[PDB]
Amino acid sequence: TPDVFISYRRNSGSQLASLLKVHLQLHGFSVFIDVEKLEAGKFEDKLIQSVMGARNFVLVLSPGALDKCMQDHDCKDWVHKEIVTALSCGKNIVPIIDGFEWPEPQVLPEDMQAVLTFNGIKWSHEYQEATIEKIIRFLQ
Ligand SMILES: O=P(O)(O)OP(=O)(O)OC[C@H]1OC[C@@H](F)[C@@H]1O
Repeated sequence: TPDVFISYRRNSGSQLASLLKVHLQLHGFSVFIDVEKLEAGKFEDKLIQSVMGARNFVLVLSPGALDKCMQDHDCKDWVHKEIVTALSCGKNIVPIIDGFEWPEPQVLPEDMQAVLTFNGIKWSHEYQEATIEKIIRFLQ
């Protein structure tokens, strides 16, 4: 199954998520993005399975991308769910920062606050090849 799971906010990070997918595939990685690889069945089970199956968890932090995670203590938000799974499973989490403002940890549910402790990569529109090279160095 895929080596890289891409988690993104549909309403703001869809273009960067798709750009990451193309580049990572060109460099030889098997990539999961929902619009390509989520197929038939109950998507709750399929999505959690796909996170568990991938060593690497690439989190697209577009502007406001964790907003809907805030006060989502019932864990109904799908980026929240994906992040908790990646954290629980001890995945290699690689945040990609694209205009994202770092929130204070206490605005996030406790089960995902650890996501802010991972070294992130700043997406550079002027130096995209270099950004991709760094992402590939971070992947396992
Ligand atoms: O399901 P929604 O609300 O349409 O989608 P979101 O933009 O809120 O989050 C989608 C992310 O969750 C799982 C992962 F595949 C996808 O990148």
